[PDB]
Amino acid sequence: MSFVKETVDKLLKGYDIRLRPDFGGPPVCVGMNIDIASIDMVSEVNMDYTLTMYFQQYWRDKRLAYSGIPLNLTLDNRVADQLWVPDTYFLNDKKSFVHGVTVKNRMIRLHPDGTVLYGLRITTTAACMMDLRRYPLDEQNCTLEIESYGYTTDDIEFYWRGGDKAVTGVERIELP
Amino acid sequence: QVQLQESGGGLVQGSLRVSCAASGRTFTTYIMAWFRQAPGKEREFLAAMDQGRIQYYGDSVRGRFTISRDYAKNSVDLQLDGLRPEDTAVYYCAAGAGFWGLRTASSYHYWGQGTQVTVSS
Amino acid sequence: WKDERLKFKGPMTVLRLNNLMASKIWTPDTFFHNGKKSVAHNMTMPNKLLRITEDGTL
Ligand SMILES: *[C@@H]1O[C@H](CO)[C@@H](O[C@@H]2O[C@H](CO)[C@@H](O[C@@H]3O[C@H](CO)[C@@H](O)[C@H](O)[C@@H]3O)[C@H](O)[C@H]2NC(C)=O)[C@H](O)[C@H]1NC(C)=O
Repeated sequence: MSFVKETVDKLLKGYDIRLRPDFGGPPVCVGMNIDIASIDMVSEVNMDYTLTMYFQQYWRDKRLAYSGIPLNLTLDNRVADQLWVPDTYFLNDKKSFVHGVTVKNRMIRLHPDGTVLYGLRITTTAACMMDLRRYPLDEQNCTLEIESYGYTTDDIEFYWRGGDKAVTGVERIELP
Repeated sequence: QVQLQESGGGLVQGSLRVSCAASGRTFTTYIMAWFRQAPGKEREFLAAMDQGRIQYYGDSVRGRFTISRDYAKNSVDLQLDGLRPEDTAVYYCAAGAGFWGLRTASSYHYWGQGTQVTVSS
Repeated sequence: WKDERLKFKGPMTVLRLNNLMASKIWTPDTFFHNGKKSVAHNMTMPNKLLRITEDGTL
């Protein structure tokens, strides 16, 4: 356990949160996964739907790579404040928050190759403009848009981790 | 009518997989479980999965049998590894919201025909 | 739970930690899977208590 402590101290020491991985190099590819816990308030009045998710982001950071410890280092969530994380934001959200009981539902997991997993439990209301002319014989398209606030494709690239299997739990969803 | 058809082998020297397809109603919100009945008329809880993909197991078969669900296909599968002769029994597929239960047969309102499994040494 | 790093010896048998020091150590990151919105009460003072036994039991 001690050797892990000096390893983590080595990784965090001399770490600049202001600079992205491969700052001067090619863009960092950020894979994304979602697990849909629930979709609750599909409101026609407010033109929005409420959605709870486990939102995971994967990206390789060579600065955080370590050796000699053959296990995935799941660290306390507060270390997320010390590491660089992507500029991700939901474009069409109206009200979102991280669940914060008993603690902030965050997860930071480092891997020996330098991969960083950053997981968040997010409940967000998202705008869904509905064309209810055919109501109640109507079909709606409700979308969640994910975008980088302050980075372009030459700096950061998004992709769905696992292809079409990136988003899970939709099969288990049922609405009244 | 709501039916729970069960499929799988019955004879092994060993690994096995017992599948259960549900028809007549969508069991997305219901707890799908497997029960065992050896000769002598006692029904034993084996495994169960709820809408949250949370797996409950009996102590006798903990770490051996694995329960999974296909919510799109509305089916529940039970993978049996490490079979022994005393596991010879009839396996029932059950569904229903667990009221006063989740380990009691009375809480399940739907049951399958059953599948006989035998093990020989 | 148990944390051998917080073992101690002294006249007492139990040590009550204030919230500032309670936030300075490791605690389980327990969360409710089916929770929609939860509140940890903070009225008058954070409604939380941490005790450490001499054996290291938290
Ligand atoms: C540390 O983290 C790595 C990465 O998450 C863990 O490796 C992963 O282990 C799982 C379970 O074996 C792999 O999934 C399975 O892979 C096999 C490949 O044949 C596939 O047949 C299964 O259906 C399933 O997908 C996963 O691919 C693998 N990820 C890797 C290797 O990048 C690892 O177990 C963790 N723990 C330790 C102690 O290393």
